[PDB]
Amino acid sequence: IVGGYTCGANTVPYQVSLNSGYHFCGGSLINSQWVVSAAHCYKSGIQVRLGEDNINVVEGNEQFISASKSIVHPSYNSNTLNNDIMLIKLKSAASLNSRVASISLPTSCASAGTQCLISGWGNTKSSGTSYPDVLKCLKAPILSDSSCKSAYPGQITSNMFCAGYLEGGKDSCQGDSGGPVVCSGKLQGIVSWGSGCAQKNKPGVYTKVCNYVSWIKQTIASN
Ligand SMILES: N=C(N)c1ccc(/C=N/OCC(=O)O)cc1
Ligand SMILES: [Ca+2]
Repeated sequence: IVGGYTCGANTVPYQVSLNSGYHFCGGSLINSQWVVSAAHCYKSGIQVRLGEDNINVVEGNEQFISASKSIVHPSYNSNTLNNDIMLIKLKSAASLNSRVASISLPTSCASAGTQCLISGWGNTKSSGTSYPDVLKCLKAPILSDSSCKSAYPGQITSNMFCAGYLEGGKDSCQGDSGGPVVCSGKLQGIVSWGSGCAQKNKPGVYTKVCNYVSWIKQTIASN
């Protein structure tokens, strides 16, 4: 997260870190045994880390649970990043409490102008590299589809939306991939892509979760 703020320990209780020996992506806990992340985050050997603040220090509220299975969206295209969504099942159910909590799926899509909270342990610089150890937060509005399409001609599908600031300086970034965009207590987006980070006229692009609610529910119900 570039140009954001320190969230505060366990203030984003649905935020997970995906760990394969090191943090490589964020995700969102949607019930006691399932996480939503980005398909581009796919790999084998995932351990889901819940209740994290400092990802380099055991602080006392963590739950570390290995994934039993990952399910990449059947229509995910890694070239275009269309359908950039994946579900990860935990080998055992997380213990839910105020610091480890699921986030609701949307009942309807959110509109341009809606303020959302985007979070992750990704790069905090728009040029060069600095990875924070504690969770970073950004409040950002959803942008109009017209401004999103104008920023990225030929690249925005119906399964994507832009959020952030066309002036630049405030954005998600590498390492935030797969993490949440939450608006009015609903998971509306997944950190997916963007040209660099926090660049002028290159806002963040997010997977449009409201399009996937049926797939998520039916997948969970049978797996
Ligand atoms: N909002 C952005 N500008 C943005 C967000 C996410 C990315 C993801 N890159 O993938 C590499 C990784 O995280 O492992 C790029 C740009
Ligand atoms: Ca920790």
